[PDB]
Formats: sequence, structure tokens, C-alpha cells
Amino acid sequence: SQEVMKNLSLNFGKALDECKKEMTLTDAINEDFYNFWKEGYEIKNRETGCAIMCLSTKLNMLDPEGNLHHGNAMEFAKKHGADETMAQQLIDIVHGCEKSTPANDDKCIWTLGVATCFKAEIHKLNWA
Repeated sequence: SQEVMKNLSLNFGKALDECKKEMTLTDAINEDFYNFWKEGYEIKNRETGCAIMCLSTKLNMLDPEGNLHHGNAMEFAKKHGADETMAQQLIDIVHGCEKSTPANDDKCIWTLGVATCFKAEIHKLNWA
């Protein structure tokens, strides 16, 4: 289902401008979020990584552990209209990159990769 998925990404990217002012993030992340659904775009602004992570915080997707509130991530999905196997898929992929995807200590870099693997799955699922 793409219909709801647009709403998820939409309502995810609400608090972005707050995070921009907070963390000094450039306008160049609008571009990533606008062109994210291209057929061979590659995401190399580390700031989009950190913007995503700030949005994830603001949408309350972090447990006390910092290992993703997969619990609340599923609420977000069903809250926006998501199917069951859908909401499970987004967690299984996300949970399935939060550690599998290597990065440095750089949590911006980290979350950038977690989004970038996950993106490709959304393409395979034809959710774009």
C-alpha cells in the first residue's frame, strides 16, 4: 500500500524545520527528502542521516535504550493507516539495519545507512 506510506513519510517530515534550527541543518536535506524516491539517487549528505534521527526522536521512536522503540514505531504505522504485515515489515527491516548496518560512532552516519538500506526494501515492495 503506497497511499498510507506517503502519509507516513509526510507526517514523519513534520518536525524537520525544528530539527534544522536546533542542529544547524542546511536546506540541502529538502532535496534528499524530495528526490528520495528516484531510480538511482544515492544519499551522501550525512545531515539527512541526522535529520532522520532527529525526526525519529521527535516522533518518539526511541526506547530508553536507544535501540529503537519498535513498539512505538508500530503504533506510528497503524496510527497512519498501515497494514499489519506492513507495520511488521517496516520494523523487521529497521530493526534489521539498526545493528547490521555498520557505521562509526557517528550516529548521523549510522541512521543515514539504516534509512538507505530500508529505502531499497520500499522500492522492492513497490511502496513508492
